[PDB]
Amino acid sequence: SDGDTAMKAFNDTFWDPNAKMFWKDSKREKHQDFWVEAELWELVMDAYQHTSDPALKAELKTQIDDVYDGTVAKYGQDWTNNPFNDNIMWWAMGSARAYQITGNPRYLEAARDHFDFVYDTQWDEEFANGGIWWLNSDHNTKNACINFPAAQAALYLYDITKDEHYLNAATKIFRWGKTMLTDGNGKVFDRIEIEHGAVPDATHYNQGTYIGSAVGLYKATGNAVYLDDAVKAAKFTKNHLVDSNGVLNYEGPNGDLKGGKTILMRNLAHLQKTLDETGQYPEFSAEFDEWLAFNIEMAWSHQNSDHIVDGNWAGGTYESWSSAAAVQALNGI
Ligand SMILES: *[C@]1(OC[C@H]2O[C@@H](O)[C@@H](O)[C@@H](O)[C@@H]2O)O[C@H](CO[C@H]2O[C@H](CO[C@H]3O[C@H](CO[C@H]4O[C@H](CO)[C@@H](O)[C@H](O)[C@@H]4O)[C@@H](O)[C@H](O)[C@@H]3O)[C@@H](O)[C@H](O)[C@@H]2O)[C@@H](O)[C@H](O)[C@@H]1O
Repeated sequence: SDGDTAMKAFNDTFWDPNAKMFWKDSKREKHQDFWVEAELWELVMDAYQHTSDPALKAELKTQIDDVYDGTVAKYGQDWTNNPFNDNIMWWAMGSARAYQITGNPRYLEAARDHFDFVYDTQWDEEFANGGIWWLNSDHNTKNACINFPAAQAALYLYDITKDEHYLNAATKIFRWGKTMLTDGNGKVFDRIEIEHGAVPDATHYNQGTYIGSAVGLYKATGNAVYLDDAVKAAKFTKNHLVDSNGVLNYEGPNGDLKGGKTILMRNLAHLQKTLDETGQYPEFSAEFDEWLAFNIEMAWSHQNSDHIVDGNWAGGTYESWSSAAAVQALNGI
């Protein structure tokens, strides 16, 4: 019941049923940012997939549609006017998942049209020998936060359509990103800036989307190297993006990063499921499971009386992005 309790509390605190959007914080003065709203959309989907309560499941399934509808009312159906390719791709990825859950073809169309806009027009072979640009306005940097989500979105589209076009895209994007945006041992770099080079700053959400795309490529291709890729990035996270007690770091004050544990936990759950199914990396699997469970318990021990957990997991206004990670964590496998 913990996942159910956490999701219900999150909705009670942050869901606006009038605007069909999440509030940015408990003051209820501003709705959540566009890109983060896609991530909260995926949280609703994860809760939907996790719960065993048929009543809550039906409510969450409806909410999947309402989140899309509330966003389209404010931002339109065509997001290609947004200069941030990642903003577009986070929504394309969400849309692909919403299709999988609802079977509603509008989500497949949203996913495919937006993925195609970004991949077909924003991939470049010249700078850095490959990669998708962060922006469709100015072309100055190629970033983990667009490239690995794009590989994930391609993998969802492959699974849905069976069109090898999308597997080929995922393979190509990931190969480039592994080569140019990692150290080869699981540290994912933030971006490569033209006239500068790589910026080797690691963050939770970029570890996460790298891990998720690697797991998805493992499953689609049968090539064990991808599982090894995922494990190295999980190990790096567990050892190097934690405090002295092994609790995942707080990445504030940056507003985009503060909630990044949400994306990380979503993707660590994918790795956990694949390790459990396959029996591969059994020693690491045991250590990883124990460490995940520890993080989750520590986070939830800081819940307030309304069952909301601030995103500083080691320690009056609660924010929906920062608070989402603890909810995500209870709505995994
Ligand atoms: C996309 O959203 C764009 C914009 O949309 C607006 O509507 C609104 O929602 C805004 O809030 C959105 O920004 O772009 C997001 C931002 O991407 C850029 O910025 C992030 C964060 O950059 C910072 O952090 C990195 C990483 O390292 C730093 O933090 C770590 C961890 O704490 C430290 O260890 C390290 O020392 C360092 O301090 C850093 O490299 C940057 O210089 C900067 O300090 C980057 O991660 C991106 O690559 C972009 O530069 C993005 O988060 C989303 O994808 C969103 O869709």
